[PDB]
Amino acid sequence: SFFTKLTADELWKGALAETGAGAKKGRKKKRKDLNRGQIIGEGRYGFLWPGLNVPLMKNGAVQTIAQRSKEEQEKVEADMIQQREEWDRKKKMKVKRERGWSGNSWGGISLGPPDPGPCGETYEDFDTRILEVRNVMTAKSIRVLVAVGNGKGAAGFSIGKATDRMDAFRKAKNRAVHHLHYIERYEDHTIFHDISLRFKRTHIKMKKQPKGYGLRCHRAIITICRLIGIKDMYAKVSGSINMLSLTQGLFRGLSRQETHQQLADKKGLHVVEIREECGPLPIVVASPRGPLRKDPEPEDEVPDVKLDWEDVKTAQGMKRSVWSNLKRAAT
Amino acid sequence: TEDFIKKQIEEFNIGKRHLANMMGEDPETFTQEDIDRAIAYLFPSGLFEKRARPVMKHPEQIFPRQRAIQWGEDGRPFHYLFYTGKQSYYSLMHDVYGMLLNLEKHQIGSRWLIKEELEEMLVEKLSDLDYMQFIRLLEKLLTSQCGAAEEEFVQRFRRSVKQLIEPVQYDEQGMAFSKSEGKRKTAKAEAIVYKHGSGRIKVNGIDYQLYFPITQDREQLMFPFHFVDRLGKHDVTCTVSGGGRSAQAGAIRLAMAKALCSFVTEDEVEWMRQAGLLTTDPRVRERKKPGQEGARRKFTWKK
Amino acid sequence: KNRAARVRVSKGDKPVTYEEAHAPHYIAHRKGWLSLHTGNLDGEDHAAERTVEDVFLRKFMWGTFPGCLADQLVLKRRGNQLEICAVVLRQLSPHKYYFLVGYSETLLSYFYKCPVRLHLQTVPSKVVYKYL
Amino acid sequence: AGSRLETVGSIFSRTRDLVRAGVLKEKPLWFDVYDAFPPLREPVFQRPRVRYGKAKAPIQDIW
RNA sequence: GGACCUGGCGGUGCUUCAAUCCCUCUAGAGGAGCCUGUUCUGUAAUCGAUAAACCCCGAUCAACCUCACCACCUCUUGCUCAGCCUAUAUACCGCCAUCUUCAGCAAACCUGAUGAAGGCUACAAAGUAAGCGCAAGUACCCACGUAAAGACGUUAGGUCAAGGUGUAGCCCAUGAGGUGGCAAGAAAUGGGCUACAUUUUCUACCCCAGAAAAACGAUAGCCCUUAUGAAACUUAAGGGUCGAAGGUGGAUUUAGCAGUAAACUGAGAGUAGAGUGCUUAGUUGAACAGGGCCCUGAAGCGCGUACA
Ligand SMILES: [Mg+2]
Repeated sequence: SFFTKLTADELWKGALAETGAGAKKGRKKKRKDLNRGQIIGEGRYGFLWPGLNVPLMKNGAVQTIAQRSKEEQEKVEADMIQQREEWDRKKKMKVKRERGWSGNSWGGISLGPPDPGPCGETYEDFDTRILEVRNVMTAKSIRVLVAVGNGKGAAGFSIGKATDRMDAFRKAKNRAVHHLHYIERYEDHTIFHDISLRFKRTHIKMKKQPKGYGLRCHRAIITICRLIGIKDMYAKVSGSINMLSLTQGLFRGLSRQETHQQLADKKGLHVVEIREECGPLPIVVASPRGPLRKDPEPEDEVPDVKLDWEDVKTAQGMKRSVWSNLKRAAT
Repeated sequence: TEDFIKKQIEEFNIGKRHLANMMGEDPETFTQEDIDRAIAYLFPSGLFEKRARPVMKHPEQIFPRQRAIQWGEDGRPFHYLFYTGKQSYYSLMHDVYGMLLNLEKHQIGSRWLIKEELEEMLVEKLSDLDYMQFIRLLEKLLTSQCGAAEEEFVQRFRRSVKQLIEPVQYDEQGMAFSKSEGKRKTAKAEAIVYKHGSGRIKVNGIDYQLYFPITQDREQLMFPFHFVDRLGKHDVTCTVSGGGRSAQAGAIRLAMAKALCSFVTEDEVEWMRQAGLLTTDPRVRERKKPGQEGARRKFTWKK
Repeated sequence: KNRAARVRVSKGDKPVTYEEAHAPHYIAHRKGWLSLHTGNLDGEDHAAERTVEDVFLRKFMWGTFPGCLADQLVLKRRGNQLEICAVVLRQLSPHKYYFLVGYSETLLSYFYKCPVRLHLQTVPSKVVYKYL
Repeated sequence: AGSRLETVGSIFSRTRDLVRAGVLKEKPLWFDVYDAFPPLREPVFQRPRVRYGKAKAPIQDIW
């Protein structure tokens, strides 16, 4: 009966059955829009109605009512079937994820640029990388740690909480963009000096490195360094490796690091650099803004720096870790 | 924005001129009320809600002020207390504080406007504690020997909290009388009470005792005249229709009391009104509700 | 819980129109009738035929203008005429619009034995009255 | 877009660093005035610490 | 293994509470009969509903039809570009119930040295919150009350037999058509009507009277007739007949805060006809409203259990 038929929207609602007692607590079907490829005025009889499914005129002459030949209608049906199957195949086929740290992990996955700000603020220049995803009693939600960075020193990190993973990501990145640090970089490729820090119970030891050395760091640190714009550095993480603690300590140390210009101004002396690749040539990297000291400055015969036993062991060669220096993909 | 509002003002003026032309009314003297009448006629709508019906008003009345952005083109807020978030409320508080300081240096009729009234006045959203603070400050302003210059301001927040004497008509013979009416339940009664009479009370052309065979109804009829001690001083003609016997008695009693008001002094009228003779009864039968036997009788609770 | 002619709340991403946003009880208070005829009036007849005509016309138009009607269809029965007023998207070509209008006019008129007019008002998109 | 890390550096330091980064499209209104007339102490955040040992408050009494 | 955070649980007491938990006011159910629904038995022979939230419920209603049941018989592209009242409500849409006689649900934003987590102080100390709901607004006769509304979730709640539909299966039959038929009662139970009377019975009348008074008391049973209809033991109505049980009722227990209860009388839905059912209009029209918390449930004061 004609009067019993229902609209496609209601039919699809009933078929999909998204809302239901089972769906309430998780105790698949695809909404194929059957009206996508349909053209108004097309019927199985292949009637060319002028002005609806065919041009109104022809060579300046009004077209009349016509019917496609049997073979022509068959060809039209075959072409429609071909288009339908091509669309279905293209829908079925999937593009592989841009795998993160692991196949089944969210770590390292890029979330794209942060959402634009209201007052004409854009952030297309900022890349966003996930670092951690966790589940969290409800009468369960998702927590996320993400980082954002412009690749030119301005980077930040944030946490997000949401019942939905996508909402958590959106919150985390939109909040990170408002918590940017500015990590000063030496020659725009590496930190200014070795940094040894302890946050909570996570020790981070970062070493400056020459160009091309690459990033040899904990994968999270690699992600953060890529976001910041650091191309070469070494980093050893010890103690508890809680991801949030690691991120917070890394950012703390990087922000607190000291520039050559700042050191030169503080100590009232030229900062001179010596390179093996340049032999004895002294390179004045930074000079004080104020008057330069005539005082030759103390010649500390023996330093009191708190050396790292692991660093000394590596230097003396007693370190024989089979894992150290294992060849690894470009970082 | 302000330019948008000005454009709407111009458009509304042009529409007003269109309407005046359409109705043939002088646009110069064409008023808001005339616009109202014409639009009502031209767009007949049967919605119960006065808001859901069409409207063509001035943009001022039409649009919500939406707090007017509060910052001009430059971006500087207009109100110095703007950053509070309740600029008008706090402006009023500051003004009342100043008036209290000035008064301190120098030295059953109404109530306060309700919190919603104050919120509408200030076009601002307040809280209960905000209303309490404002009202207490106002009360202190009262108690501080508020003079006329201050009482005038206060009365801007105050809210104020008699039976009609019908004309004494005359018959062809010149005999004075007063006519009144009253309805009870489904009964209606029109009573004519004569200034002078021997207590005769004819109902539907019938003597009262005959028409009302129940001494209770007779007592109802007697109640007003007994209350004012005017029994036997008035002749009454009461035409009643509809409803049951008690409803008819009540309607006739109400009509007789109202008619007698015109003949009894104002103090007597006030006394009757206090007693309840002159107050129309709001008690009416409550309609049966579906799924329950009576207006409140829930069907026997099954188990 | 009343499931009848209501749009359940969602995360706020579900746009809805005036009709879909108003529930039945508000009928005759905030929203009027989508069909205006004299059948159901007191002492009149042919309420059933008016209802059948309304249902048939609504289904006919919905199937004729797939993904084109941006609002429900308002039917008016003045005298014996019929007026179908529609809000349609500006997505289908004007030539197709006019042809469909004329065809439906003529066919419905011949079918029900009464003049019929279709009046389309076009919009860039379905008028969102709120989001749910 | 200004960094909301009030515990890291000063307002001037953070704004200057972000501008240098280019993340800040243009210097805020007060930056030039601050640069021209910096306060005697940079408003860096610092957590107060309670003296424990023999260290004493250097505030001398008046006599 | 250590230190922490949250949810759950008591057979957890004190204090507040609730037509409103118990008492308190009125009227009733259970005791008798009848109408009616359900369960068990029976039947060749009806599906669903099933503690509150089934039980004159789907049904605004079954003599055939209705009808989906049984028995028998018959048809094969079948009214339908077939069909299926056959399973699956533990797939759903559609429509609802329950708390709800609630007020909270909430997206989106903004401290714990950025851990699980938290977000209160008005002489205010980090919360703002769109939107939904209550509210507000609207109908009725007010500004009252009743209606209406009543969000998110709760019971895999119901409904595949309103209809649509995922899924399952039948296609010489799980589909379609015609004729005939139970619709009963050991026994229990739910609801309703009528009574047991003297504030009654009965007439007149619609409230100023005269009789009845062990008679009161069946709408049941029997016979006859009438209305409907093709068909009346089937339904309803009218007359006669008979005058039965019973003498205010056990476990116990329902409803009501005022034009309410209670009583009475009309009208409407649906059918050819069919209810003591339902809906609805009106008339007369009151009593208590104050105590407490063992019992129920809701809180705060909180206590102690303990697993996720
Ligand atoms: Mg894998």
